[PDB]
Amino acid sequence: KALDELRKPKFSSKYLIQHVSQKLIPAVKEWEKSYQPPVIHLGRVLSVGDGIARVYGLKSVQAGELVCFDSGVKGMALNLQADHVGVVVFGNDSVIHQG
Amino acid sequence: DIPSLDKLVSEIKEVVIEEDDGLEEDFKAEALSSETVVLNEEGKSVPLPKKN
Repeated sequence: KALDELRKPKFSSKYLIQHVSQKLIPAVKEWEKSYQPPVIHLGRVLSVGDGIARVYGLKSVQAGELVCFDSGVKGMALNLQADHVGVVVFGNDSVIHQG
Repeated sequence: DIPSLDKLVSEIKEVVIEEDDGLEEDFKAEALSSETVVLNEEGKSVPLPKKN
């Protein structure tokens, strides 16, 4: 009776698994050896395609800020969202991967 | 009242044309290096690491 309200869930944050995986891999006793995803001034690409890269993290990025990928191609933080950063790429997006 | 053409040339004022335009005046010219300077996790300005 009391579990009828939980039989299908409701949540925002389409990248739900990325926030859980930043909270469960430190619960492993072996991966507390600074096995930390950098999220303050760094970020990981979630999606990339047709000149738009969605980037997890980058919690200290400014709106309109020129960011740089590890490939060397630079981008611009255009959409600062609640759980990711939308980046328009200033080059060819074929050298950007997920992660 | 109209003098001439040749003495009309002698009553113009020549303006000094300056070679070496000198746009380095009041310019500070910060040193932009080759490698792309980025921010690491502690916030310091570091170059890009050698991985892609």
